[PDB]
Amino acid sequence: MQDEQKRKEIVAEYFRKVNEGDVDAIVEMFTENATIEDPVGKDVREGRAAQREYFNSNVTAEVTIEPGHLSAGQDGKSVAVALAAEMTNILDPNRTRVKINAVDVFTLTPEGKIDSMRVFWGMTDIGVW
Amino acid sequence: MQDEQKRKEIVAEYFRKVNEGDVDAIVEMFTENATIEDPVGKDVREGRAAQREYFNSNVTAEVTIEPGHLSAGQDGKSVAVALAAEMTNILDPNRTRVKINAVDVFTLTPEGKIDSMRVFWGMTDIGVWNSSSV
Repeated sequence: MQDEQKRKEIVAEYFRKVNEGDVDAIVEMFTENATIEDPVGKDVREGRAAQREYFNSNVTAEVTIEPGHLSAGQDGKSVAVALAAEMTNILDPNRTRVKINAVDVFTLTPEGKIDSMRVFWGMTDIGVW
Repeated sequence: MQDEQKRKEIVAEYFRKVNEGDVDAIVEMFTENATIEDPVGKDVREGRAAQREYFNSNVTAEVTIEPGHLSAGQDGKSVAVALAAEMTNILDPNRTRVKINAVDVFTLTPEGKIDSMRVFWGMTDIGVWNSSSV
């Protein structure tokens, strides 16, 4: 959306749906050709198949997100927000929960669909206990 | 810097120097043709010059920054951080401060210098806060 408030509300709803773990509902928030860059500097994920794989991987990892303040850009489409993500590695037989402190930047269409997400987190943004 | 900890330590210094009000020292942390886009979307300063227009008006605005956690990109150069910036309230200079909740994204050089900064904040990211207990 181009209205800041409404734009933020769509991102808030995205995090609610990540938390709910409902892949189909999450994927439908994105445009069909939306790109996801997670982490920033690795391979860009592009289109529906890649989104699906990425969100299945997140729900499988039992991700929970606690978002910080949602900041709007003044470009009619961006939202940027620091978050704490917690998740489990499904290959770890101890299923140990890890925290990642990340920053997400979204851009949205004027109809309110997400068309890019970039996720900043590095090796040194990961914590345990 | 390509090493995440080093890259972060540099941005940590940037905020320290901003809070110190030392325009000389701040401007220097940038490269010659660094772009500062603040706010994102009403772009886009470029150049050693406009970085002094920039840093001088921050000092004039009595800006203080409280950064949160510094996250790194895995692109060998980005740092991204949510912060709270407080400054003078011109509508009520003496009684209140304006607070903006923003996200900064920096990209840095392999030497340690800032090439770009995009500061995300909107009209809905501004609060007014009590400033004195007179």
